[PDB]
Amino acid sequence: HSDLTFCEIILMEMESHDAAWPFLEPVNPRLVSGYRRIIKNPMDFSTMRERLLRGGYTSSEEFAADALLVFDNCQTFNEDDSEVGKAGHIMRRFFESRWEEFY
Ligand SMILES: Cc1ncccc1N[C@H]1CCCS(=O)(=O)C1
Repeated sequence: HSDLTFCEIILMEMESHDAAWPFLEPVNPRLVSGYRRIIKNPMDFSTMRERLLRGGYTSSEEFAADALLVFDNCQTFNEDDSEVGKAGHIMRRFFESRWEEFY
């Protein structure tokens, strides 16, 4: 429980982060050409929010996996110096930092 309440703390802080705008909603393949083909397991903050609310996270490491999946998909699809890419690095570094503020 104390495990998964810090996940809420992290997810809340990630949802309201300045650089969270690319990862708030699922990627729209109708708008992002090639995303369907390149990324096989899309993930975003709202999907993590849906699952966490509904309790679908057995442990905190299942929560961290979905978080790292957001940024792996980001680095896979976006160049590091792209706008989404630059935001993904800010978000990936923020997550890992806050995550070790706990573990
Ligand atoms: C997270 C991400 N990964 C790859 C490409 C783009 C994005 N950003 C989103 C910006 C809002 C709408 S969107 O659906 O175009 C996609």
